[PDB]
Amino acid sequence: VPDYHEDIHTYLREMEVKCKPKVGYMKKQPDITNSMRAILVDWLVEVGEEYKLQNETLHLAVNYIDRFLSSMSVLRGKLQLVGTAAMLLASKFEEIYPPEVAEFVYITDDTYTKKQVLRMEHLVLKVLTFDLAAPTVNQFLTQYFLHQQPANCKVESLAMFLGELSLIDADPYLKYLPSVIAGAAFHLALYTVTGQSWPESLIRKTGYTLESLKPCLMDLHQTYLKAPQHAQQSIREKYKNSKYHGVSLLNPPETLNL
Amino acid sequence: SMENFQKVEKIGEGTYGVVYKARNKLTGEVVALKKIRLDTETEGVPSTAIREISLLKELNHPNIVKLLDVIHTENKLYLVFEFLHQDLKKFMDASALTGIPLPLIKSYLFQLLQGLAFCHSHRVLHRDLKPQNLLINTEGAIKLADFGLARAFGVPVRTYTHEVVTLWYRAPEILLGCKYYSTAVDIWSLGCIFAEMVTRRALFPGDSEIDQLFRIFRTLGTPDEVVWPGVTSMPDYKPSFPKWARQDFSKVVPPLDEDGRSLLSQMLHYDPNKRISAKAALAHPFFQDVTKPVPHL
Ligand SMILES: Brc1c(Br)c(Br)c2[nH]nnc2c1Br
Repeated sequence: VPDYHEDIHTYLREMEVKCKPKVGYMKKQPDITNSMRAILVDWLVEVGEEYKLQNETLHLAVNYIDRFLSSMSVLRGKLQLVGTAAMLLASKFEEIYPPEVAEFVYITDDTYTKKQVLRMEHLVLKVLTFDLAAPTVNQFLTQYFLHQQPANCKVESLAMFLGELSLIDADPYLKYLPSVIAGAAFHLALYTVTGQSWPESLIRKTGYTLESLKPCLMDLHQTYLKAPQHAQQSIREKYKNSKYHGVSLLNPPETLNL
Repeated sequence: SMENFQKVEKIGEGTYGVVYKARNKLTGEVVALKKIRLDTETEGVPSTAIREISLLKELNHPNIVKLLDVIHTENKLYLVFEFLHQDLKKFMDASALTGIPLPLIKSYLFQLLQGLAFCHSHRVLHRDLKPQNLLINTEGAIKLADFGLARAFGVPVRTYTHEVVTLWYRAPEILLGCKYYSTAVDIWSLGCIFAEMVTRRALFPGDSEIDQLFRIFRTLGTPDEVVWPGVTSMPDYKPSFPKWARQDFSKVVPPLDEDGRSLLSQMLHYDPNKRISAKAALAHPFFQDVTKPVPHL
Protein backbone atom coordinates (compact mmCIF):
# COMPACT_ATOMS: atom_id res chain seq x y z
CA VAL A 1 0.00 0.00 0.00
CA PRO A 2 1.11 3.69 0.44
CA ASP A 3 4.56 3.05 2.02
CA TYR A 4 5.80 1.21 -1.09
CA HIS A 5 3.86 2.85 -3.96
CA GLU A 6 6.89 4.84 -5.22
CA ASP A 7 9.49 2.06 -4.68
CA ILE A 8 7.38 -0.42 -6.65
CA HIS A 9 6.61 1.98 -9.52
CA THR A 10 10.36 2.81 -9.76
CA TYR A 11 11.17 -0.89 -9.72
CA LEU A 12 8.64 -1.77 -12.45
CA ARG A 13 9.97 1.07 -14.59
CA GLU A 14 13.39 -0.59 -14.36
CA MET A 15 12.06 -4.10 -15.03
CA GLU A 16 9.90 -3.16 -18.04
CA VAL A 17 13.07 -2.11 -19.89
CA LYS A 18 14.72 -5.41 -18.92
CA CYS A 19 11.68 -7.49 -19.95
CA LYS A 20 11.02 -5.71 -23.25
CA PRO A 21 10.87 -7.87 -26.38
CA LYS A 22 12.88 -6.80 -29.44
CA VAL A 23 10.91 -4.28 -31.51
CA GLY A 24 11.90 -5.86 -34.80
CA TYR A 25 11.63 -9.61 -34.21
CA MET A 26 8.84 -10.31 -36.72
CA LYS A 27 11.09 -9.16 -39.62
CA LYS A 28 13.42 -11.94 -38.47
CA GLN A 29 10.75 -14.64 -38.30
CA PRO A 30 10.71 -16.41 -41.69
CA ASP A 31 7.40 -18.20 -41.25
CA ILE A 32 5.22 -15.96 -39.04
CA THR A 33 3.79 -12.44 -39.34
CA ASN A 34 2.19 -9.74 -37.20
CA SER A 35 -1.15 -10.97 -38.52
CA MET A 36 -0.61 -14.55 -37.30
CA ARG A 37 0.48 -13.11 -33.93
CA ALA A 38 -2.76 -11.06 -33.92
CA ILE A 39 -4.73 -14.27 -34.44
CA LEU A 40 -2.90 -16.02 -31.55
CA VAL A 41 -3.45 -13.17 -29.08
CA ASP A 42 -7.12 -12.94 -30.08
CA TRP A 43 -7.52 -16.67 -29.33
CA LEU A 44 -5.73 -16.15 -25.98
CA VAL A 45 -8.35 -13.52 -25.12
CA GLU A 46 -11.01 -16.22 -25.75
CA VAL A 47 -9.14 -18.79 -23.65
CA GLY A 48 -8.98 -16.21 -20.86
CA GLU A 49 -12.76 -15.72 -21.13
CA GLU A 50 -13.48 -19.46 -21.36
CA TYR A 51 -11.57 -20.11 -18.14
CA LYS A 52 -12.34 -16.78 -16.47
CA LEU A 53 -8.65 -15.89 -16.12
CA GLN A 54 -7.34 -12.54 -14.87
CA ASN A 55 -6.48 -9.90 -17.46
CA GLU A 56 -3.01 -9.85 -15.89
CA THR A 57 -2.58 -13.50 -16.91
CA LEU A 58 -3.32 -12.54 -20.55
CA HIS A 59 -0.82 -9.64 -20.43
CA LEU A 60 1.92 -11.88 -18.98
CA ALA A 61 1.36 -14.63 -21.52
CA VAL A 62 1.69 -12.13 -24.38
CA ASN A 63 4.89 -10.75 -22.81
CA TYR A 64 6.31 -14.31 -22.60
CA ILE A 65 5.37 -14.99 -26.24
CA ASP A 66 6.99 -11.83 -27.62
CA ARG A 67 10.16 -12.46 -25.59
CA PHE A 68 10.30 -16.12 -26.66
CA LEU A 69 9.80 -15.09 -30.29
CA SER A 70 12.60 -12.51 -29.92
CA SER A 71 15.10 -15.42 -29.48
CA MET A 72 13.43 -18.36 -31.17
CA SER A 73 12.48 -18.85 -34.77
CA VAL A 74 9.12 -20.69 -34.81
CA LEU A 75 7.07 -22.40 -37.55
CA ARG A 76 3.44 -21.37 -38.16
CA GLY A 77 2.12 -24.78 -37.08
CA LYS A 78 3.95 -24.45 -33.75
CA LEU A 79 2.95 -20.85 -32.88
CA GLN A 80 -0.15 -21.99 -31.03
CA LEU A 81 1.93 -24.45 -28.97
CA VAL A 82 4.18 -21.57 -27.86
CA GLY A 83 1.04 -19.55 -27.04
CA THR A 84 -0.51 -22.41 -25.07
CA ALA A 85 2.62 -23.01 -22.94
CA ALA A 86 2.96 -19.27 -22.24
CA MET A 87 -0.67 -19.13 -21.08
CA LEU A 88 -0.08 -22.17 -18.88
CA LEU A 89 3.02 -20.48 -17.37
CA ALA A 90 1.16 -17.20 -16.95
CA SER A 91 -1.70 -19.04 -15.20
CA LYS A 92 0.57 -20.96 -12.79
CA PHE A 93 2.38 -17.70 -11.96
CA GLU A 94 -0.68 -15.41 -11.67
CA GLU A 95 -3.86 -17.41 -10.93
CA ILE A 96 -5.24 -18.66 -7.60
CA TYR A 97 -6.62 -21.68 -9.46
CA PRO A 98 -4.80 -22.25 -12.78
CA PRO A 99 -6.53 -24.59 -15.27
CA GLU A 100 -5.04 -28.08 -15.27
CA VAL A 101 -2.76 -28.95 -18.19
CA ALA A 102 -5.48 -31.21 -19.69
CA GLU A 103 -7.70 -28.14 -20.04
CA PHE A 104 -4.97 -26.36 -22.05
CA VAL A 105 -4.49 -29.46 -24.24
CA TYR A 106 -8.27 -29.53 -24.85
CA ILE A 107 -8.49 -25.83 -25.92
CA THR A 108 -6.03 -26.48 -28.76
CA ASP A 109 -8.65 -28.91 -30.20
CA ASP A 110 -6.09 -31.74 -29.88
CA THR A 111 -3.65 -30.21 -32.41
CA TYR A 112 -0.96 -31.03 -29.84
CA THR A 113 -0.42 -33.69 -27.18
CA LYS A 114 -0.04 -33.16 -23.44
CA LYS A 115 3.64 -34.14 -23.81
CA GLN A 116 4.22 -31.39 -26.39
CA VAL A 117 2.64 -28.72 -24.17
CA LEU A 118 4.71 -29.84 -21.18
CA ARG A 119 7.94 -29.93 -23.22
CA MET A 120 7.17 -26.44 -24.55
CA GLU A 121 6.47 -25.22 -21.00
CA HIS A 122 10.02 -26.19 -20.03
CA LEU A 123 11.58 -24.79 -23.22
CA VAL A 124 9.82 -21.43 -22.69
CA LEU A 125 11.12 -21.33 -19.08
CA LYS A 126 14.64 -22.02 -20.37
CA VAL A 127 14.49 -19.37 -23.08
CA LEU A 128 13.09 -16.83 -20.57
CA THR A 129 15.54 -18.11 -17.92
CA PHE A 130 12.57 -18.28 -15.53
CA ASP A 131 12.16 -14.47 -15.59
CA LEU A 132 8.35 -14.47 -15.36
CA ALA A 133 7.59 -11.48 -13.09
CA ALA A 134 7.24 -9.07 -16.02
CA PRO A 135 5.58 -5.63 -15.73
CA THR A 136 2.41 -5.34 -17.79
CA VAL A 137 0.27 -2.50 -19.11
CA ASN A 138 -2.20 -3.70 -16.49
CA GLN A 139 0.15 -3.33 -13.52
CA PHE A 140 0.81 0.33 -14.45
CA LEU A 141 -2.90 1.07 -15.17
CA THR A 142 -4.05 0.01 -11.67
CA GLN A 143 -1.45 2.37 -10.18
CA TYR A 144 -2.58 5.19 -12.47
CA PHE A 145 -6.21 4.56 -11.45
CA LEU A 146 -5.31 5.78 -7.95
CA HIS A 147 -4.94 9.30 -9.44
CA GLN A 148 -8.61 9.68 -10.36
CA GLN A 149 -10.83 12.21 -8.60
CA PRO A 150 -13.18 10.70 -8.10
CA ALA A 151 -12.76 7.06 -9.20
CA ASN A 152 -14.77 6.21 -12.33
CA CYS A 153 -15.48 2.54 -13.16
CA LYS A 154 -16.01 3.27 -16.87
CA VAL A 155 -12.65 5.09 -17.06
CA GLU A 156 -10.90 2.08 -15.51
CA SER A 157 -12.66 -0.52 -17.69
CA LEU A 158 -12.15 1.54 -20.87
CA ALA A 159 -8.44 2.05 -20.14
CA MET A 160 -8.09 -1.74 -19.66
CA PHE A 161 -10.04 -2.25 -22.89
CA LEU A 162 -7.60 -0.01 -24.78
CA GLY A 163 -4.50 -1.48 -23.14
CA GLU A 164 -5.81 -4.90 -24.14
CA LEU A 165 -6.31 -3.89 -27.79
CA SER A 166 -2.61 -2.89 -27.99
CA LEU A 167 -1.69 -6.52 -27.27
CA ILE A 168 -3.11 -7.56 -30.68
CA ASP A 169 -0.93 -5.44 -32.99
CA ALA A 170 2.88 -5.87 -32.76
CA ASP A 171 3.08 -3.03 -35.22
CA PRO A 172 3.16 -0.53 -33.79
CA TYR A 173 2.80 -1.39 -30.06
CA LEU A 174 5.97 -3.49 -29.65
CA LYS A 175 7.95 -0.25 -29.72
CA TYR A 176 6.15 1.18 -26.68
CA LEU A 177 6.85 0.23 -23.07
CA PRO A 178 3.97 -0.94 -20.82
CA SER A 179 4.09 2.29 -18.76
CA VAL A 180 3.74 4.38 -21.91
CA ILE A 181 0.84 2.32 -23.34
CA ALA A 182 -0.85 2.53 -19.95
CA GLY A 183 -0.33 6.29 -19.98
CA ALA A 184 -1.95 6.67 -23.40
CA ALA A 185 -4.75 4.23 -22.50
CA PHE A 186 -5.52 6.04 -19.26
CA HIS A 187 -5.55 9.55 -20.81
CA LEU A 188 -7.69 8.32 -23.74
CA ALA A 189 -10.14 6.57 -21.37
CA LEU A 190 -10.42 9.60 -19.11
CA TYR A 191 -10.91 11.94 -22.07
CA THR A 192 -13.56 9.77 -23.76
CA VAL A 193 -15.67 9.36 -20.61
CA THR A 194 -15.21 12.60 -18.60
CA GLY A 195 -13.46 15.06 -20.91
CA GLN A 196 -10.58 15.35 -18.41
CA SER A 197 -6.89 14.90 -19.30
CA TRP A 198 -3.69 13.17 -18.06
CA PRO A 199 -3.48 14.52 -14.51
CA GLU A 200 -0.72 16.67 -13.07
CA SER A 201 -0.20 14.18 -10.26
CA LEU A 202 0.82 11.49 -12.81
CA ILE A 203 3.33 13.82 -14.47
CA ARG A 204 4.92 14.11 -11.04
CA LYS A 205 4.80 10.30 -10.56
CA THR A 206 5.81 9.11 -14.03
CA GLY A 207 7.53 12.12 -15.60
CA TYR A 208 5.36 11.52 -18.68
CA THR A 209 3.44 14.42 -20.19
CA LEU A 210 0.81 14.51 -22.93
CA GLU A 211 3.74 15.48 -25.17
CA SER A 212 5.83 12.39 -24.38
CA LEU A 213 2.72 10.15 -24.71
CA LYS A 214 1.53 11.80 -27.95
CA PRO A 215 3.00 9.24 -30.42
CA CYS A 216 1.49 6.26 -28.53
CA LEU A 217 -1.74 8.23 -27.99
CA MET A 218 -1.91 9.00 -31.73
CA ASP A 219 -1.56 5.27 -32.44
CA LEU A 220 -4.01 4.19 -29.71
CA HIS A 221 -6.63 6.72 -30.85
CA GLN A 222 -6.46 5.23 -34.37
CA THR A 223 -6.74 1.67 -33.01
CA TYR A 224 -9.74 2.77 -30.97
CA LEU A 225 -11.51 4.44 -33.97
CA LYS A 226 -10.81 1.40 -36.18
CA ALA A 227 -11.59 -1.29 -33.59
CA PRO A 228 -15.05 -2.31 -34.98
CA GLN A 229 -13.37 -2.97 -38.36
CA HIS A 230 -10.34 -4.94 -37.08
CA ALA A 231 -10.19 -8.60 -38.19
CA GLN A 232 -9.84 -9.59 -34.53
CA GLN A 233 -12.92 -8.91 -32.39
CA SER A 234 -12.64 -11.02 -29.22
CA ILE A 235 -11.64 -8.03 -27.06
CA ARG A 236 -14.58 -5.85 -28.20
CA GLU A 237 -16.93 -8.78 -27.48
CA LYS A 238 -15.33 -9.41 -24.10
CA TYR A 239 -15.68 -5.74 -23.15
CA LYS A 240 -19.43 -5.66 -23.95
CA ASN A 241 -19.91 -7.65 -20.72
CA SER A 242 -21.17 -5.80 -17.63
CA LYS A 243 -18.17 -7.17 -15.71
CA TYR A 244 -16.38 -4.44 -17.68
CA HIS A 245 -19.31 -1.94 -17.73
CA GLY A 246 -19.91 -2.49 -21.45
CA VAL A 247 -17.16 0.04 -22.31
CA SER A 248 -16.62 -1.33 -25.84
CA LEU A 249 -20.00 0.19 -26.76
CA LEU A 250 -18.84 3.69 -25.80
CA ASN A 251 -18.07 5.94 -28.77
CA PRO A 252 -14.45 7.01 -29.34
CA PRO A 253 -13.79 10.76 -29.70
CA GLU A 254 -13.22 11.93 -33.29
CA THR A 255 -10.38 14.24 -32.20
CA LEU A 256 -8.04 14.43 -29.22
CA ASN A 257 -7.39 18.18 -29.52
CA LEU A 258 -3.72 17.93 -28.54
CA SER B 1 26.17 -29.06 -14.04
CA MET B 2 25.33 -31.73 -11.47
CA GLU B 3 28.78 -33.25 -12.11
CA ASN B 4 30.53 -30.38 -10.28
CA PHE B 5 28.59 -31.01 -7.08
CA GLN B 6 29.31 -33.50 -4.31
CA LYS B 7 26.34 -34.26 -2.05
CA VAL B 8 27.18 -34.30 1.65
CA GLU B 9 23.96 -35.06 3.55
CA LYS B 10 20.24 -34.25 3.78
CA ILE B 11 19.40 -30.98 5.58
CA GLY B 12 15.69 -30.44 4.95
CA GLU B 13 12.72 -31.25 2.74
CA GLY B 14 9.77 -29.60 1.01
CA THR B 15 6.72 -30.71 -0.96
CA TYR B 16 8.58 -31.69 -4.15
CA GLY B 17 11.84 -33.08 -2.81
CA VAL B 18 14.49 -32.97 -0.13
CA VAL B 19 17.26 -30.42 0.32
CA TYR B 20 20.90 -31.55 0.38
CA LYS B 21 24.03 -29.93 1.66
CA ALA B 22 26.52 -30.18 -1.21
CA ARG B 23 29.86 -28.73 -2.21
CA ASN B 24 31.14 -27.38 -5.50
CA LYS B 25 34.14 -29.61 -6.28
CA LEU B 26 35.91 -26.86 -8.25
CA THR B 27 35.39 -23.65 -6.23
CA GLY B 28 34.94 -25.28 -2.84
CA GLU B 29 31.64 -23.44 -2.32
CA VAL B 30 29.24 -25.17 0.07
CA VAL B 31 25.67 -25.05 -1.26
CA ALA B 32 22.13 -26.24 -0.57
CA LEU B 33 20.45 -28.21 -3.35
CA LYS B 34 16.67 -28.04 -3.40
CA LYS B 35 15.36 -30.93 -5.45
CA ILE B 36 12.12 -30.37 -7.35
CA ARG B 37 10.61 -33.53 -8.87
CA LEU B 38 9.08 -32.73 -12.27
CA ASP B 39 7.22 -35.75 -13.81
CA THR B 40 6.85 -35.86 -17.63
CA GLU B 41 3.08 -36.36 -17.32
CA THR B 42 0.76 -34.89 -14.64
CA GLU B 43 1.24 -31.12 -14.40
CA GLY B 44 4.77 -30.16 -15.46
CA VAL B 45 6.73 -27.58 -13.45
CA PRO B 46 4.88 -26.93 -10.15
CA SER B 47 3.65 -23.31 -9.79
CA THR B 48 5.36 -23.11 -6.39
CA ALA B 49 8.68 -23.73 -8.15
CA ILE B 50 7.76 -21.33 -10.94
CA ARG B 51 7.07 -18.61 -8.35
CA GLU B 52 10.05 -19.40 -6.06
CA ILE B 53 12.58 -19.25 -8.92
CA SER B 54 11.28 -16.19 -10.79
CA LEU B 55 10.84 -14.15 -7.62
CA LEU B 56 14.17 -15.18 -6.14
CA LYS B 57 15.96 -14.18 -9.35
CA GLU B 58 14.92 -10.58 -8.70
CA LEU B 59 15.64 -10.60 -4.98
CA ASN B 60 19.33 -10.04 -4.42
CA HIS B 61 19.79 -8.93 -0.83
CA PRO B 62 22.11 -9.89 2.08
CA ASN B 63 19.02 -10.98 4.11
CA ILE B 64 17.33 -13.08 1.45
CA VAL B 65 18.66 -16.57 0.70
CA LYS B 66 20.57 -16.35 -2.58
CA LEU B 67 19.51 -18.56 -5.48
CA LEU B 68 22.82 -19.30 -7.20
CA ASP B 69 21.66 -21.40 -10.14
CA VAL B 70 18.92 -23.65 -11.49
CA ILE B 71 19.96 -27.07 -12.83
CA HIS B 72 17.72 -29.20 -15.01
CA THR B 73 19.21 -32.69 -14.95
CA GLU B 74 17.06 -35.14 -16.94
CA ASN B 75 13.57 -34.56 -15.45
CA LYS B 76 14.15 -32.83 -12.13
CA LEU B 77 14.93 -29.29 -11.02
CA TYR B 78 17.82 -28.59 -8.67
CA LEU B 79 17.78 -25.17 -7.06
CA VAL B 80 21.32 -24.24 -6.05
CA PHE B 81 21.22 -22.01 -2.97
CA GLU B 82 23.91 -20.45 -0.75
CA PHE B 83 24.42 -22.74 2.24
CA LEU B 84 23.13 -21.54 5.60
CA HIS B 85 23.82 -23.46 8.80
CA GLN B 86 20.49 -23.75 10.59
CA ASP B 87 16.96 -22.39 10.89
CA LEU B 88 15.70 -20.07 13.62
CA LYS B 89 13.41 -22.70 15.19
CA LYS B 90 16.36 -25.04 15.79
CA PHE B 91 18.37 -22.15 17.25
CA MET B 92 15.58 -21.23 19.67
CA ASP B 93 15.40 -24.89 20.78
CA ALA B 94 19.19 -24.92 21.25
CA SER B 95 18.76 -21.74 23.34
CA ALA B 96 16.08 -23.35 25.58
CA LEU B 97 18.66 -23.13 28.38
CA THR B 98 19.16 -19.40 28.70
CA GLY B 99 17.40 -17.18 26.17
CA ILE B 100 18.83 -15.58 23.08
CA PRO B 101 21.03 -12.61 24.02
CA LEU B 102 19.03 -9.42 23.41
CA PRO B 103 21.70 -7.94 21.07
CA LEU B 104 21.15 -11.01 18.88
CA ILE B 105 17.33 -10.82 18.94
CA LYS B 106 17.61 -7.13 18.00
CA SER B 107 20.15 -7.95 15.24
CA TYR B 108 17.92 -10.71 13.88
CA LEU B 109 14.74 -8.60 13.95
CA PHE B 110 16.54 -5.69 12.24
CA GLN B 111 17.93 -7.98 9.52
CA LEU B 112 14.55 -9.70 9.03
CA LEU B 113 12.93 -6.28 8.63
CA GLN B 114 15.56 -5.25 6.07
CA GLY B 115 14.98 -8.40 4.01
CA LEU B 116 11.22 -7.95 4.22
CA ALA B 117 11.29 -4.26 3.28
CA PHE B 118 13.38 -5.28 0.27
CA CYS B 119 10.75 -7.93 -0.67
CA HIS B 120 7.89 -5.45 -0.31
CA SER B 121 9.75 -2.72 -2.26
CA HIS B 122 9.97 -5.28 -5.06
CA ARG B 123 6.26 -6.11 -4.97
CA VAL B 124 6.78 -9.56 -3.32
CA LEU B 125 4.73 -10.95 -0.43
CA HIS B 126 6.42 -13.83 1.39
CA ARG B 127 3.29 -15.35 3.02
CA ASP B 128 5.01 -18.00 5.17
CA LEU B 129 7.30 -16.21 7.60
CA LYS B 130 7.86 -18.66 10.43
CA PRO B 131 11.10 -19.55 12.28
CA GLN B 132 11.65 -22.69 10.16
CA ASN B 133 11.96 -20.48 7.03
CA LEU B 134 14.50 -18.09 8.55
CA LEU B 135 18.06 -19.25 8.09
CA ILE B 136 21.12 -18.27 10.12
CA ASN B 137 24.85 -18.57 9.51
CA THR B 138 27.92 -18.49 11.75
CA GLU B 139 28.68 -14.84 10.96
CA GLY B 140 25.49 -13.42 12.52
CA ALA B 141 23.41 -13.14 9.36
CA ILE B 142 19.76 -14.16 9.21
CA LYS B 143 17.94 -14.59 5.87
CA LEU B 144 14.40 -15.10 4.59
CA ALA B 145 14.08 -18.43 2.83
CA ASP B 146 11.46 -20.64 1.14
CA PHE B 147 9.66 -18.48 -1.42
CA GLY B 148 7.42 -21.32 -2.68
CA LEU B 149 4.38 -19.68 -1.06
CA ALA B 150 5.31 -16.12 -2.14
CA ARG B 151 3.72 -14.04 -4.90
CA ALA B 152 4.25 -10.86 -6.90
CA PHE B 153 1.50 -8.43 -5.95
CA GLY B 154 -0.04 -5.52 -7.83
CA VAL B 155 -0.83 -2.02 -6.64
CA PRO B 156 -3.43 -1.88 -5.39
CA VAL B 157 -3.70 -5.60 -4.60
CA ARG B 158 -6.52 -7.86 -5.73
CA THR B 159 -7.88 -10.98 -4.05
CA TYR B 160 -5.21 -13.69 -3.77
CA THR B 161 -5.14 -17.18 -2.22
CA HIS B 162 -7.06 -17.42 1.04
CA GLU B 163 -5.97 -19.04 4.31
CA VAL B 164 -2.31 -18.37 3.53
CA VAL B 165 0.47 -18.37 6.14
CA THR B 166 1.19 -21.16 8.61
CA LEU B 167 -1.63 -20.83 11.13
CA TRP B 168 0.36 -19.67 14.20
CA TYR B 169 1.76 -16.72 12.19
CA ARG B 170 -1.43 -15.93 10.27
CA ALA B 171 -2.79 -12.37 10.41
CA PRO B 172 -6.30 -11.53 11.70
CA GLU B 173 -7.35 -10.12 8.31
CA ILE B 174 -6.61 -13.52 6.71
CA LEU B 175 -8.41 -15.28 9.57
CA LEU B 176 -11.42 -13.01 9.13
CA GLY B 177 -11.60 -13.70 5.38
CA CYS B 178 -10.92 -10.19 4.06
CA LYS B 179 -11.16 -9.76 0.30
CA TYR B 180 -7.80 -7.99 0.28
CA TYR B 181 -4.57 -8.59 2.12
CA SER B 182 -1.18 -7.04 1.53
CA THR B 183 2.31 -6.43 2.96
CA ALA B 184 0.98 -6.09 6.50
CA VAL B 185 0.46 -9.89 6.68
CA ASP B 186 4.25 -10.43 6.61
CA ILE B 187 4.73 -7.85 9.37
CA TRP B 188 2.19 -9.71 11.57
CA SER B 189 4.27 -12.85 11.08
CA LEU B 190 7.50 -11.04 12.03
CA GLY B 191 5.70 -9.65 15.09
CA CYS B 192 4.93 -13.22 16.18
CA ILE B 193 8.55 -14.18 15.51
CA PHE B 194 9.83 -11.19 17.55
CA ALA B 195 7.71 -12.33 20.52
CA GLU B 196 8.84 -15.93 19.99
CA MET B 197 12.56 -15.03 20.00
CA VAL B 198 12.10 -13.45 23.45
CA THR B 199 9.94 -16.15 25.13
CA ARG B 200 11.14 -19.09 22.98
CA ARG B 201 7.52 -20.25 22.58
CA ALA B 202 4.88 -19.40 19.98
CA LEU B 203 2.75 -16.34 20.77
CA PHE B 204 -0.51 -17.64 19.29
CA PRO B 205 -0.28 -21.45 18.99
CA GLY B 206 -3.84 -22.19 17.73
CA ASP B 207 -5.00 -25.47 16.15
CA SER B 208 -7.82 -24.06 14.05
CA GLU B 209 -8.78 -20.72 12.54
CA ILE B 210 -11.33 -19.89 15.24
CA ASP B 211 -8.97 -21.01 18.00
CA GLN B 212 -6.21 -18.86 16.45
CA LEU B 213 -8.50 -15.81 16.34
CA PHE B 214 -9.65 -16.32 19.95
CA ARG B 215 -6.06 -16.62 21.20
CA ILE B 216 -5.27 -13.36 19.43
CA PHE B 217 -8.44 -11.70 20.78
CA ARG B 218 -7.57 -12.75 24.34
CA THR B 219 -4.09 -11.27 24.04
CA LEU B 220 -4.79 -8.02 22.20
CA GLY B 221 -8.49 -7.57 22.94
CA THR B 222 -11.38 -8.34 20.63
CA PRO B 223 -11.30 -5.64 17.93
CA ASP B 224 -14.21 -3.26 17.50
CA GLU B 225 -14.87 -0.47 14.97
CA VAL B 226 -12.79 1.96 17.03
CA VAL B 227 -9.58 -0.11 16.87
CA TRP B 228 -10.25 -1.47 13.36
CA PRO B 229 -12.82 0.29 11.15
CA GLY B 230 -14.63 -2.33 9.07
CA VAL B 231 -13.98 -5.42 11.31
CA THR B 232 -17.66 -6.14 11.96
CA SER B 233 -18.38 -6.15 8.23
CA MET B 234 -15.63 -8.65 7.37
CA PRO B 235 -16.81 -11.98 5.88
CA ASP B 236 -15.97 -14.20 8.89
CA TYR B 237 -16.54 -11.76 11.70
CA LYS B 238 -19.38 -12.89 13.91
CA PRO B 239 -21.17 -10.71 16.47
CA SER B 240 -21.24 -13.70 18.87
CA PHE B 241 -17.41 -13.53 19.17
CA PRO B 242 -16.54 -13.12 22.87
CA LYS B 243 -15.48 -9.55 23.70
CA TRP B 244 -12.18 -9.83 25.55
CA ALA B 245 -10.54 -6.81 27.13
CA ARG B 246 -7.12 -5.79 25.86
CA GLN B 247 -4.29 -6.93 28.15
CA ASP B 248 -1.61 -4.70 29.63
CA PHE B 249 0.88 -5.04 26.79
CA SER B 250 3.81 -5.40 29.20
CA LYS B 251 2.32 -8.80 30.09
CA VAL B 252 2.38 -10.17 26.50
CA VAL B 253 6.19 -10.38 26.42
CA PRO B 254 7.21 -9.47 30.01
CA PRO B 255 11.03 -9.29 29.40
CA LEU B 256 10.50 -6.51 26.81
CA ASP B 257 11.70 -2.98 27.54
CA GLU B 258 9.63 0.09 26.60
CA ASP B 259 11.03 0.36 23.05
CA GLY B 260 10.64 -3.35 22.23
CA ARG B 261 7.07 -3.25 23.53
CA SER B 262 6.35 -0.16 21.47
CA LEU B 263 7.73 -1.88 18.34
CA LEU B 264 5.92 -5.19 18.99
CA SER B 265 2.58 -3.37 19.47
CA GLN B 266 3.01 -1.57 16.13
CA MET B 267 3.76 -4.91 14.44
CA LEU B 268 0.66 -6.51 16.06
CA HIS B 269 -1.76 -3.69 15.28
CA TYR B 270 -5.15 -5.00 14.22
CA ASP B 271 -5.82 -2.56 11.37
CA PRO B 272 -3.54 -3.52 8.42
CA ASN B 273 -3.47 0.20 7.49
CA LYS B 274 -2.06 1.15 10.89
CA ARG B 275 0.32 -1.84 11.26
CA ILE B 276 3.92 -0.66 10.77
CA SER B 277 5.66 -1.22 7.40
CA ALA B 278 9.02 -3.03 7.45
CA LYS B 279 10.50 0.18 6.07
CA ALA B 280 9.21 2.35 8.95
CA ALA B 281 10.22 -0.26 11.56
CA LEU B 282 13.91 -0.05 10.64
CA ALA B 283 13.96 3.47 12.14
CA HIS B 284 12.29 2.48 15.42
CA PRO B 285 14.13 3.52 18.66
CA PHE B 286 14.38 -0.17 19.62
CA PHE B 287 17.17 -0.42 17.04
CA GLN B 288 19.18 2.64 18.20
CA ASP B 289 22.07 0.51 19.47
CA VAL B 290 21.87 -2.43 17.02
CA THR B 291 24.96 -4.45 16.11
CA LYS B 292 25.35 -7.74 14.24
CA PRO B 293 27.03 -10.17 16.66
CA VAL B 294 27.96 -13.74 15.79
CA PRO B 295 25.49 -16.36 17.15
CA HIS B 296 26.41 -17.31 20.71
CA LEU B 297 26.16 -21.03 19.91
BR1 LIG C 1 20.39 -24.56 4.64
C1 LIG C 1 18.75 -24.64 3.74
C2 LIG C 1 18.62 -23.82 2.66
BR2 LIG C 1 20.06 -22.69 2.15
C3 LIG C 1 17.44 -23.84 1.97
BR3 LIG C 1 17.30 -22.72 0.51
C4 LIG C 1 16.37 -24.65 2.32
N1 LIG C 1 15.12 -24.81 1.76
N2 LIG C 1 14.52 -25.80 2.59
N3 LIG C 1 15.37 -26.25 3.66
C5 LIG C 1 16.52 -25.51 3.46
C6 LIG C 1 17.72 -25.48 4.14
BR4 LIG C 1 17.94 -26.59 5.63
